[PDB]
Amino acid sequence: KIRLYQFLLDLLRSGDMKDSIWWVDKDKGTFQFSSKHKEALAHRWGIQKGNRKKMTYEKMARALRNYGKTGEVKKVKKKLTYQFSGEVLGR
DNA sequence: AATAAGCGGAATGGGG
DNA sequence: TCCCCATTCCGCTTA
Ligand code: NA
Repeated sequence: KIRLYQFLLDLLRSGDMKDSIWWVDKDKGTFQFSSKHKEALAHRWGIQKGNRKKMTYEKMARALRNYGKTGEVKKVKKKLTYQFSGEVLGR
């Protein structure tokens, strides 16, 4: 099954949900969610995963925080903004 | 207050 | 057994 960080990277590459997520500085790998349209993206993640409950941005961001220590995604000190690692971007 | 983002400990669930 | 990779729940903090 696809990992959350890969799902997000794939969306940014395809542009399928441009009103929910976008690059801020693509060369640096920083990206940001839409305040008003992030829940539709979270819903999509849960449906793709086949999860029992409806996915919310809160639960998706809880999973995102677990990447902080391994490094695939880190929180940036800007509203709704995160950053992929060089390793993730290179693959 | 209302609204919202951000946090993580802990319990629980996936699929090896 | 016991790690993988989350998901779900809850209470708290910060803006
Ligand atoms: Na967030």
